[PDB]
Amino acid sequence: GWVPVTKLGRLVKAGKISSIEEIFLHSLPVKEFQIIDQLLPNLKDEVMNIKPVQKQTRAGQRTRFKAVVVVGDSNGHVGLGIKTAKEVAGAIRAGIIIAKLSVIPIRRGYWGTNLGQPHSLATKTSGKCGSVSVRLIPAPRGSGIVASPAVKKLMQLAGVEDVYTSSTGSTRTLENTLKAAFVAIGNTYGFLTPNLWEVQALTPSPMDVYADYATAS
RNA sequence: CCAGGAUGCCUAGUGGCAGCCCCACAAUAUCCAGGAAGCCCUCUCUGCGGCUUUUCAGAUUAGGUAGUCGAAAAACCUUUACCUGCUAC
Repeated sequence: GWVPVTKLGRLVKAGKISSIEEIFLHSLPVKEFQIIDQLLPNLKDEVMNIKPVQKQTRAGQRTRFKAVVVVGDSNGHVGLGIKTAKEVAGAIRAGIIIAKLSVIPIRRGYWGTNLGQPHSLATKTSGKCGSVSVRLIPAPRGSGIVASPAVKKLMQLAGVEDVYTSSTGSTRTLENTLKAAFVAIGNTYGFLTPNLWEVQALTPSPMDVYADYATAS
């Protein structure tokens, strides 16, 4: 049971978009969820927490469940998904889906000197959500994920192997903290370096190129 | 709770089948505006609700606190107010 809406989805189904890298390059929206799955088979989905959450009513209260989910692998991709529904499993599923939709790349750079493969962040990057500022400072090697538990988990999911944090403001608003972390991660690709001064060609997108295969008949 | 005594226009009425034969409408004042039962009240013929109580309890309820109700001897004519009770795959 597949069947896509979204030109992009159709393209993916056809098999002309190879990896999510291309998508990232052409900042293409992924409203459908299955595409991500197709691209990346190694999605580890981990539920961070579930707040019960209550609207107050003329009689009693409306218990729903704000399930927070973090999704990753070890390649340099993460997703953060928040949903609040009444059935818990359903809510969790929704959260997972959201995370998948989000899934966003991470620029993993070098501590200091290249030598081996990169598993820290490139630059000192930070995020913000409400009153949580998660600041991720790049570590040295072997020094680990120095972070709040949730944050650490997120880092692990991403495939950041070593990193320092400085989570400030009310970190115990766990969801908020997670969001902040995600934002910070995103900011990695966005922070210009002297490595990317050099000018790129601007490639044509798959949406432009494979336009006949995309869209309905 | 009470009633009219008389200075008077009253007026021998006007209406509706006046006709005597019933209906309704028309006669200022009134001088008194006065009498009877009840009348602020205090001792009696010396009443039944107080005085404490001690016994308990009915209970009052979701639980409890403080009061209140019921059966036994001594002068005097409310069953309510208020505290304390519950959470994820």
